[PDB]
Amino acid sequence: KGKRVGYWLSEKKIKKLNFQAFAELCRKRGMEVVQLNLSRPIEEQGPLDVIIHKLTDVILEADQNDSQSLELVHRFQEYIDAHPETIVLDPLPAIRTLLDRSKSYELIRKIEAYMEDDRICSPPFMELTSLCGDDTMRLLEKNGLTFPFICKTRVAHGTNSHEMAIVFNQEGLNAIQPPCVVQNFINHNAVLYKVFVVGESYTVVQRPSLKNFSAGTSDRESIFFNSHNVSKPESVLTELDKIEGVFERPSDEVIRELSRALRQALGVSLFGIDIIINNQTGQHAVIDINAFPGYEGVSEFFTDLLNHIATVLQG
Repeated sequence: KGKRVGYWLSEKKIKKLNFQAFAELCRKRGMEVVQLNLSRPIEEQGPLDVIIHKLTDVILEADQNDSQSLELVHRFQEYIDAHPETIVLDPLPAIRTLLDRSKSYELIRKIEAYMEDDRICSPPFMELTSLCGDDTMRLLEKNGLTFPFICKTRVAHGTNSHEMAIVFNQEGLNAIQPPCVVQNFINHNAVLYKVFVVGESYTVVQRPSLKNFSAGTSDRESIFFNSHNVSKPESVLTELDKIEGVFERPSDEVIRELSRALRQALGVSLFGIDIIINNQTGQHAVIDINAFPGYEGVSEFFTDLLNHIATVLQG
């Protein structure tokens, strides 16, 4: 009781999360919950014990030299600075890394090489700004990529944030849309583990996923898909032909500690990780990472989130 929560979320995000029902829940626990108007001064709307937000679009527009958004981001960052006792779910530098796939994957790569756990090794990736003619694949190869590989948007947010294409041969290269991030497709017996993290708690949801494909080049057209759509509990795309190689459940110890290093490196708390078991190596691989996802499905979300807010206020 008497705790004030300020939030800022787009109409669309509010709707996906059923966030107003969540706000009212908080109110019944004695909290005050206010929708922050970032165009007015934030003191006037204070004091604030917690701010929960997803300011991604504003962050993107500010980088694009948008006057409005630049001002919004400044006033918000300034208020945060002036009030280090306000808990921000989640810090602005965390959003900025997670919105950009070449940054987030580089983070994962450094975290893995930090963790010194042989149980975890994610696929090679690169930022491919442009095709370099007939020799494009020699560029990918220089960077440890070959067919089949999976090009994704650099920005992990927006309309086409999860629109993707898997490419199997030279003739299929016309499917790439640069600039983009390319990442080797790793066979994993068509099972994805979606990990939804809400602070210290996490839920591992097993989901469908793309099937196994032969190594190197295949004589087959590039496949356009949406990663969110494919992996709904929800194609011939996701029907495993046969089990090959390593086919095991993921380790809760690897998932915990991955979650923890992420939260520590970034001060992030609301995010999801997509994990597969590489069927060659048996290692866990992070194939994507999403700031503040829809938590679509997900059992006990409101509880976990209320628990998380109470926990950080406890610190």
